[PDB]
Amino acid sequence: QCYTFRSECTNKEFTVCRPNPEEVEKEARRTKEEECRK
Repeated sequence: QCYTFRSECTNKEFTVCRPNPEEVEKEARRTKEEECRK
């Protein structure tokens, strides 16, 4: 399951391809937070 999401805090668009949606939900929040924090 590939998942596209763009963080406002960097202006970059991310696409995360993980075999589990269980993995994707982590990769989804952690990226967006790390851009709005770092």
